Amino acid sequence: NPLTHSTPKNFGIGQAVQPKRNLSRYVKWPEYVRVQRQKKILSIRLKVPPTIAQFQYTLDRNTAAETFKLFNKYRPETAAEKKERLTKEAAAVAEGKSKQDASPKPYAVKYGLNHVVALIENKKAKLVLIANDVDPIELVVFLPALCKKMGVPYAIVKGKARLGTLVNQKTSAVAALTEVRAEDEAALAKLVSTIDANFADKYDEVKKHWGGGILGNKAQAKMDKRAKNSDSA
Amino acid sequence: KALKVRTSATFRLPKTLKLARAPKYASKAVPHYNRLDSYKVIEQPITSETAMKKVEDGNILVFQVSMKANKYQIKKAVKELYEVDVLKVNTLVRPNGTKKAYVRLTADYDALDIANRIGYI
Amino acid sequence: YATVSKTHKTVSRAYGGSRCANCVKERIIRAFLIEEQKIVKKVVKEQTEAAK
Amino acid sequence: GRVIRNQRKGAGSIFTSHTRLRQGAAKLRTLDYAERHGYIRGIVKQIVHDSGRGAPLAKVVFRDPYKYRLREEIFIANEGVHTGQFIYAGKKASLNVGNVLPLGSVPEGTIVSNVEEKPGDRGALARASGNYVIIIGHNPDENKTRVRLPSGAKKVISSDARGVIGVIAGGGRVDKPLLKAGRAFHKYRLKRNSWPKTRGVAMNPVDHPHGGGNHQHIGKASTISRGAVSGQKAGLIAARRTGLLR
Amino acid sequence: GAYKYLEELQRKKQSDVLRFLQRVRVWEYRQKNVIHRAARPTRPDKARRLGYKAKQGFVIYRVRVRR
RNA sequence: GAUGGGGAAGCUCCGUUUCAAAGGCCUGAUUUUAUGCAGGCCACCAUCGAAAGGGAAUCCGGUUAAGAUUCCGGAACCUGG
RNA sequence: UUGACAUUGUGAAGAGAUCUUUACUUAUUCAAUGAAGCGGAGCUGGAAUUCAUUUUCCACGUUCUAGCAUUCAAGGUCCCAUUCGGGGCUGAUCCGGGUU
Repeated sequence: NPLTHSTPKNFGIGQAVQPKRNLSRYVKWPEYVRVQRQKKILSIRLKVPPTIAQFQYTLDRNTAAETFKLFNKYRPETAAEKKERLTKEAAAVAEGKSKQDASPKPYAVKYGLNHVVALIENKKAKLVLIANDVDPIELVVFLPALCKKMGVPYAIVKGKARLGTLVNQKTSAVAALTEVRAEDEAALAKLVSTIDANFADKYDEVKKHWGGGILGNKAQAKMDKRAKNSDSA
Repeated sequence: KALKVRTSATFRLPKTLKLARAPKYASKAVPHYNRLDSYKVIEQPITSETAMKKVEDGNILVFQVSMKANKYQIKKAVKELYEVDVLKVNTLVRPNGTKKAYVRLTADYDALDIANRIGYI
Repeated sequence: YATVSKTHKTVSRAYGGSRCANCVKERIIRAFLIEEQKIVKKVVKEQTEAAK
Repeated sequence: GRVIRNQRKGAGSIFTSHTRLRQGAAKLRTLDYAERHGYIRGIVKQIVHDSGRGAPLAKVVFRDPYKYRLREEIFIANEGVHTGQFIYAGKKASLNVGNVLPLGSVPEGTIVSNVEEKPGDRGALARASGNYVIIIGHNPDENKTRVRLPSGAKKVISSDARGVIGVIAGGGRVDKPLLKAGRAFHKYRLKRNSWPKTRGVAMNPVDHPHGGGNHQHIGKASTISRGAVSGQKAGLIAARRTGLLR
Repeated sequence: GAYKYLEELQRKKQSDVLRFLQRVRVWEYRQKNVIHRAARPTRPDKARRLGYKAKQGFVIYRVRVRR
């Protein structure tokens, strides 16, 4: 207390070598980082046509959680289950003379983007989820147009990873239900009614809009102070 | 949620584990036997009048030693073959393309005594 | 110099084997009388607050 | 024909600069926070002679802001500086000889040297000895500044462009007759291989456009079009007038 | 199948959507090296009718030649 | 003069720290065992290029048909451990 | 050295029955640095002169001197289980991560 002294260090330029601060904003990133950050900035600055930007309207977290808990019931067989039931029918079918229909009718989510697209065309899809993902965007951009054309409900949900876990893949890019059990028959239509509203019923009016055109916020702040302070002196 | 704190603007490779080799097969499968050994280091003595005049005087053995041998391998294979102890080794490459060695045994020995033990004197 | 005792390479002042002892005499004068007048400057910045 | 002597300087073999004794590239300090929001003080350690140049250099030693050390830089020394001088650098610095300020910070009629074309090029204009630019006016909106280049041209630059106050040392240099071919030999050994110059008149039709003939004479006009092409250009190039002034 | 739709979309290269993608992509590549590794085809059905399969040992590279 | 990159049908050219995720240290943390995990660091970032430039340290006497500041005898010195 | 087409997107003014200005930024181009202090809002005074109350910009730790400035920072405060010391907040305003 008597012996301890109070230094204070004076950062007033001109003196006191600066302290260590957080430079996280200023660092020079790798050139792969800096590409994928400006590949986002450049899709925001440009004017994105109406058939893009119909993505980025995506099912919000509430109906999202409600949506998967329906599909989560219907997940396809795993490898082991298939491995397991390939023993049963072997022992079941050959012995008891049965026709190898001995197993129940499976009800599972349909996946793959060549299969689902062919389901929609024969109108066998009761719902469809779509990932705002798929960097090769052209794969997925006509689906809202077929669904709305063929009178199939559809949705756009964030991520192909979550769409991938219920199919047991890494990534998926689509999902569908062509069949549903009577316990979930009523729980199905409560999702559709909320899903038809925000996607397939807004489809026509969304095709007017052009997204993007958002200025970065050092440009936005200089625009405003020119656009505001023109008027008010 | 929040981000890191970097006190310096430089981003360098994160140091990631390096993994030692675990070869499936081996390389040459037979380790090569000792290439330069006791007997291949010193092939012959040197019998010329000038050579033999040091042996019988200055207690110095004079050998024709292989080209690949250095003063460490020589001092070691004189001790091993001929049993002696060595003060000093001096070497020169003769201008026929071979190397001569002047090996000076310690005062505990007489090179003349060992010189005639292997059959030259 | 790697072979030599340290008394050959040094003198026993501060800044021994480096500055010429009249360059140490100054930078003591200059370190004392600059941070002397520098205290008188910081009271005037307390007075210039209350004086105005 | 042959390839002439001025076409032969481009490939730059024996024509490069003689760089050995040069103290370094004389520049101003990198433009940073401390200098554009305030000032930072160095002191000039020694003002010294640079080879190949006509003007002395000064070495001022700053203190690095973000790391403990000293950093010393090479300024072309303005006339009147002296070792032991404090040299202040930054927006809020003061108007005195040797202090480097932005040009917007100085009144019109101020004499500065080693001024920058664009902010942060570490100096361009008026670096030769005795030269200076004058600040003749400002343009506080869409910020510019009106300065008079040492030739007499009037250029308009940014107002964030720094420049150092005063005249560059080494004035009066060309007042002294050179007097002999030896002293011009010791001049260009430290610069480059330009010297001596054989008159293109005195060489053959291969060596030059002016060569040949049973008398020494050019034979066609010595003024050449700006739209001439490689190797045609020798003599007075694209001149608007010619001949002794009156 | 889904590849008869992608086929026709890439035959309209001045359509307002693809001339957006062409503009965002060409900026991507010009930052990358002149020859670099493509983790995945940009035209899955264009490569596929040329003999590409999706399996280990079919590799895609992206190459930029002066014009 | 490689590397990274950039041209070039190509042989190869540019450039030499350049639009680069370019590297291994000082020991504290261990007394299960040696080195995990630790804070801090330092950003100079190939190599080549001189028997006349820079540079760690050796002298006298004797000796051979022909070698010696090298061999002999004696008296020193430097460097790494 | 010029014109046209392509790179090449966003839209306003003014003349001519297409041109000249001029805006936007993200492409494209240039420049700097061991990609550190950008843009926006703030608090303190205060030039300011108040026609309701702030309308607005400037500010905002260093100038007799060839001294000195580095160890998560001393101080201040509070935690953890006191054990020697360690972890927080501030000292050093906050937000957007567009390196300028």
